[PDB]
Amino acid sequence: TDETWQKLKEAVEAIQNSTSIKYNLEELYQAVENLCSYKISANLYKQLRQICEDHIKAQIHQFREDSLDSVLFLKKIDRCWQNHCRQMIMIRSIFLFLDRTYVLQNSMLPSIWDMGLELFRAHIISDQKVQNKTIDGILLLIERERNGEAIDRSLLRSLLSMLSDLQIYQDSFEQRFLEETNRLYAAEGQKLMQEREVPEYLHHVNKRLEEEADRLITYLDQTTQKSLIATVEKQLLGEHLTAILQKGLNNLLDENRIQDLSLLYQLFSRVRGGVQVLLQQWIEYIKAFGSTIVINPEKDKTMRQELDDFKDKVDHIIDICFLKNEKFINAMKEAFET
Amino acid sequence: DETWQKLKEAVEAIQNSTSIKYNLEELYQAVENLCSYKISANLYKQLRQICEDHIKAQIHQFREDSLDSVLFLKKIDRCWQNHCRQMIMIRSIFLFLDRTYVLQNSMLPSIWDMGLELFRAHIISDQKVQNKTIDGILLLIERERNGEAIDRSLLRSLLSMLSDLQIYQDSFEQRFLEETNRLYAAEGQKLMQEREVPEYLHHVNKRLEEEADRLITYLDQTTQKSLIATVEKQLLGEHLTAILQKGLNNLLDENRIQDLSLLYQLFSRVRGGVQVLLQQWIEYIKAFGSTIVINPEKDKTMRQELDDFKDKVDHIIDICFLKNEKFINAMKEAFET
Amino acid sequence: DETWQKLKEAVEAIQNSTSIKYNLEELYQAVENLCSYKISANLYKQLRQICEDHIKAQIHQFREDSLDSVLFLKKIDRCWQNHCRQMIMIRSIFLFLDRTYVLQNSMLPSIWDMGLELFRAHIISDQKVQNKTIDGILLLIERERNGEAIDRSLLRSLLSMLSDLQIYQDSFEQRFLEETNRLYAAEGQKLMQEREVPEYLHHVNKRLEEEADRLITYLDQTTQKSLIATVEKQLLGEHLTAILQKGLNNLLDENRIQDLSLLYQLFSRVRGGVQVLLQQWIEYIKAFGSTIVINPEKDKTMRQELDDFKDKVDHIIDICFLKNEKFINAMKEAFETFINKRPN
Amino acid sequence: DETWQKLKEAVEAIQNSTSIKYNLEELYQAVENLCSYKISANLYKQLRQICEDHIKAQIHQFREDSLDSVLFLKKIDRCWQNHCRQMIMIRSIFLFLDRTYVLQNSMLPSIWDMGLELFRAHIISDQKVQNKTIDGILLLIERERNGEAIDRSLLRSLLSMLSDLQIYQDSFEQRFLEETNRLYAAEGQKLMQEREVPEYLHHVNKRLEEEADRLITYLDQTTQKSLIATVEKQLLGEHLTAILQKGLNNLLDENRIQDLSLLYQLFSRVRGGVQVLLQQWIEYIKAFGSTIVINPEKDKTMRQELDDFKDKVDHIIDICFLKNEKFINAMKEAFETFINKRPN
Amino acid sequence: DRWCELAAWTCDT
Amino acid sequence: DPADRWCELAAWTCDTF
Amino acid sequence: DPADRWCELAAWTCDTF
Amino acid sequence: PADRWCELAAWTCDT
Ligand SMILES: *CC(=O)Nc1ccc(NC(=O)C*)cc1
Ligand SMILES: *CC(=O)Nc1ccc(NC(=O)C*)cc1
Ligand SMILES: *CC(=O)Nc1ccc(NC(=O)C*)cc1
Ligand SMILES: *CC(=O)Nc1ccc(NC(=O)C*)cc1
Repeated sequence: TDETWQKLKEAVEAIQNSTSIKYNLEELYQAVENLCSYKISANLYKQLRQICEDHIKAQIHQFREDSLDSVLFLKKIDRCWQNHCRQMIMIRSIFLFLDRTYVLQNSMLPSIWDMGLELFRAHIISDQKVQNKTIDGILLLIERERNGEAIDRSLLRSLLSMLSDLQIYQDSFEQRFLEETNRLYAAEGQKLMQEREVPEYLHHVNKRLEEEADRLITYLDQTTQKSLIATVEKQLLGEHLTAILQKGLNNLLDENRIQDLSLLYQLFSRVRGGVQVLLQQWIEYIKAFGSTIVINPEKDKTMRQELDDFKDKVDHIIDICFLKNEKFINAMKEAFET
Repeated sequence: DETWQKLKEAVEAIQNSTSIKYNLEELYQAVENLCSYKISANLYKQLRQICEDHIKAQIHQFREDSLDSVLFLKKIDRCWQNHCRQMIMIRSIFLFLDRTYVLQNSMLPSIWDMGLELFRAHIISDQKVQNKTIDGILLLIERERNGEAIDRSLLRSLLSMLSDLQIYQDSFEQRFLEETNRLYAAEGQKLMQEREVPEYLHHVNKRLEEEADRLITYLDQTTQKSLIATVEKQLLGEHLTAILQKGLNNLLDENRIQDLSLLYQLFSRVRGGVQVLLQQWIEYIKAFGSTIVINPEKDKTMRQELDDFKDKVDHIIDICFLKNEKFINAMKEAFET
Repeated sequence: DETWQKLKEAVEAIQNSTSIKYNLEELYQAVENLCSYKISANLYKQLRQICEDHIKAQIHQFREDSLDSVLFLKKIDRCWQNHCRQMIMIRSIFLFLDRTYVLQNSMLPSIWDMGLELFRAHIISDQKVQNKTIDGILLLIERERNGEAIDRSLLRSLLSMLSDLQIYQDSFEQRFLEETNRLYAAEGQKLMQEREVPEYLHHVNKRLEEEADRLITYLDQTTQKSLIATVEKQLLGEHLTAILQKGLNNLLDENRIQDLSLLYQLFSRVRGGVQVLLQQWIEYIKAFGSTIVINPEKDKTMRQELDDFKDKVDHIIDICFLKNEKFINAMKEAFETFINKRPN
Repeated sequence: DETWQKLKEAVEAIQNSTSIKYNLEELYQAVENLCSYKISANLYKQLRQICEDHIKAQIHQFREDSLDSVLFLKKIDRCWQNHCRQMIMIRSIFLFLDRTYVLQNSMLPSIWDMGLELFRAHIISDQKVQNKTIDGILLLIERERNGEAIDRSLLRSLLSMLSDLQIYQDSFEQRFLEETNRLYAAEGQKLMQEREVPEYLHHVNKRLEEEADRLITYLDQTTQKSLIATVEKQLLGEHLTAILQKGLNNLLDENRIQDLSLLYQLFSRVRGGVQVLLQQWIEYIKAFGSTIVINPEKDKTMRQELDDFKDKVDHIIDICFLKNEKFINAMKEAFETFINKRPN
Repeated sequence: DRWCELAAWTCDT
Repeated sequence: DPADRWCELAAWTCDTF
Repeated sequence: DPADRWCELAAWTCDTF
Repeated sequence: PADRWCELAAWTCDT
């Protein structure tokens, strides 16, 4: 015993400190095979677990530096992670006989890689103060980006990917991310719904949905797709559908703003109750415009054509903006027979 | 509202397994219209209500008290099969609703998941029902391990139900492994006294194959590693040294190739099994050699007797131990001392 | 034989959208016995036949070989919406059958999958039908990229169908990637001539966000990698050298922080992008050195000019390039080797 | 280029199992710099080639395919474990490369997958190498089914490789099911004559448990349905009626409850099994009725003999057939139909 | 007097 | 003799079922 | 004149780096 | 009896 294990113990420590492995690899692979085939005191797995636990427990101190820049802190977490993975991958190569035997022998012990993930989770990211300053920084970069500032997307992707590999993406990040996304776009909805007209507002909503779709593609996990887009759709559209029509639909129809009307249909198509709520106000607009042209004619042309000019105007809008939608044609016929 | 009243009867007919007194296209129209002239988040809530109404009425049958366990499980199974069939048909009629919420990204569950939640909430969530369900499922597994015949299809369906309801691990798997552990722990110690090593090894192999059958047939695939590990631990791991110290000498002194091959196959399944066997292999060869040079036999020359053993022993490495080098090397190093 | 005729009519009612003239308990009982007194292979193949007959009959409706593409696509969608609805209810009635075959470990597909194979073979597999479907699907996407409004809900429903039929990759994805490549290759080349680097960068960012929106909305996720890489290649990768040599000097000399930040953000997306920027970053500093040994802007005392330059560049590294050390070391190495090639 | 020469020597050290004559931090810098100045492409292509060179050099040891099969299989296994061991370490040194290409939406395979393709292309794809490998794997499975002891660990490692190389289904699985079919088809026919119904049923159950064990131990889980379906078909489905007419009556007349319980369990696995049994259960009861009205039977009274039969048969339904209602109704219908055959 | 021409157009259309 | 057995079977079949 | 600039550059390069 | 410890060592060298 002892002697042989010191070979591997020194090789592991060289890997951990990024120094030199002072043996030819065949000697180290042989060492692993010997300790597994003649069990003495043994259990080489428990000893390897120990020297991995010691080294990783020593990595906690760098994240306790008081008043350290958030981005710099995130970069230390990432570097710590990239080093841990690289070291664990190499240890796994040397000890391939061990965990392939424990799988061949149907062991209940975690693989060497998972054992490293468990230790990394336990002693680094599990630390409440460490995880909190980690998540705060990740959310703060997303907030900076939504506010127009440039951030390292690769850094975000690497850290969030880490949280997924450690199986805490949902617990640690996704919950708080949606909560902050919810509060942010809720406020942005109320604020820009007052400051900007509907045409400038609709363009902005479409711009955010593409941006949030971009953050999903770029650095977020794919399972966040459903909850994130629904959140943005709710806070920028669902909470304001009725308010948007009462503020802009009349002006958009009276001055025949086809492009803005096409976009209104596309954005309202994204939300439940949206195309329907528009259809209600489409009816109210026809009854209002029509029932006032039989009361007050814009005495330029006769009444038959001014009514024929109106149907042409509206048919062009159904054809292009509302995508040949029958339900809008039927609603128009019903209104005319009023 | 006259339109919605059409479906209320259609759903109730499906729930009571009676007649749908409308043409199906008429119902397909009802769902399509009610979603487009109001908000659809108003038709989904009504369907949950009448689904909640019906399923809450199914809880009373499981209160009968002093009711046979197998009959209780079969009453659970029927209730489950009825729920699925009803919900699957209900989903067909309301497909336009089910996909409208999927097309736009709604957070509301699909109709199928909505039904699963109600079945979990009002049937299985009741602790007394769940406890009598899990007790019965485990009792069937215990009955089978004791040799009696049970309805595996019933077992497969109920565990599949627990998986669809996503409570397989929390409610069943842990208690199942614990009962597997206690049963085979006791069985290991008991048959280790009552039976010889050849009959004990044959029995252990029979159990490992049986548990592989139960795994394929009615247990979930994610239980595979822990189950096999538990059986391997309690029937082999806790007895490796004890099996060899009781039977290995007898196996070799009689040249029992078939039982020796099985010994190598079974010990290969456990940590340290080949190693502990290899250790006693050394002790057996050192012992046999030193008892023939201290007390010799009388047939022919002793160097030749020192060759029949080599023939006998090389043969066992060749067939029983599968040409395993470690056994050839260990035989030499034993002789050099 | 009277039992099977009950189910044959019930299925036919489901297919023709009429009325089921029996109470369901009678129908569910019918299924259990036909598995409980005869062989079940009998009943699976009989239901397979009456499903195949009905579905083989649905192909004729698609033979008007001249009609609007969108209407053709809406017709495929409704035929699909009807097939699923019919098969799901048929699956509900025959549920004892479908779970029994799991118990009996049959290799025969589930009732739902069996319907999918029939639907694929007799409808969507049809060369003319499939070609007109994919052509329209692609034509819908082509229109959206050109600025026109289209029905995304329709596109999602048809593509989701192609995924369920496990023909999304063979039929659509490759040709889709081919049309996306060909389209943005031309768009990249043309706007590279027609617009300046600042407006060109803004446009590329808008397309990358648009394609991310199309991906989330109606495309399948397994297209994420190939699509985004394709757009990144054709709007950025094939033009890295051209973008820098056309606008970088103008961007650095005019200290246009925002366009430089976007230039750094977009180049980060492409293999070799930050590196190609880094090389031209170096050449800009060597150029600066070689004109300050010849032409000092005689307004300040040279030490200030070298210090005005360094701060300007320090600021650009800090904000536009995200404090990237590799750009600070490269600037140091550039100044410290330029001085070495000084006259003796 | 001097930087790359360090990594080239480190890789060669990993490939030849010698010594890495550099400290690892030095090697990580080489990777990080070559990805940041010389474009990462070039470094990926250079690493790929020296990996291809080494592995392409490994084919020559397999050039004597007359060697003992297990020794050849063990030679394949060592070659594979060495390939994995080496490729995992190369992956560690070049981790920055593998994480850059994932961050950048690359279409290039990972370093690990790149090793898999090269290993398949130059080693396992070789028709002579693949044929000797697959033949031996099947031959070990054939030996085990015949009772011989084999290295299951070797078998599991070899099959896991074929799955990792994604050639398990095409190259191994179909031939495996075909040999399983031929073996158990013959075994069904042969043992059905050589052993009585009680001994045959025990044997069929013994095989199903063994085959379930082989699945757990070394076969891939995707083989489960077709493998068991094959064993169920060739040992039970093709023999249902022959088992019953040869043994069912004797099993019932002798009240062999255990063999009856097993018969029901085994028949439950097969399409039509409970069915054919239920039909012969009827014939057995109709038979019983027809011999108790023929024989004056003077041991007990007919009501006594008719009441013992009902207890015996109820018990068999209760335990062997698991309280199955369909069997109680069939017994009622049989006695009530039999009494209507009564002479006038 | 315009509630006449409108209903005429509504029937024609 | 057999006529009696058929009669007993009919009784038993009614009493039992 | 240019000889002075090279000297000023060498100083600045050392002061700055 | 001591003629066998010698025979063993010879066999051990030869084997
Ligand atoms: C004064 C007036 O409104 N007359 C009138 C109007 C409309 C119609 N429309 C139809 O008959 C369809 C008739 C008379
Ligand atoms: C002679 C004869 O037919 N006897 C007889 C006895 C009993 C019954 N019981 C019922 O039918 C229920 C029938 C016939
Ligand atoms: C004229 C001349 O060569 N001057 C000069 C000034 C400063 C330095 N500084 C360093 O070398 C650090 C060198 C040369
Ligand atoms: C009694 C004695 O000295 N025996 C003896 C045995 C063997 C050997 N040499 C070898 O076995 C190689 C010497 C002496």
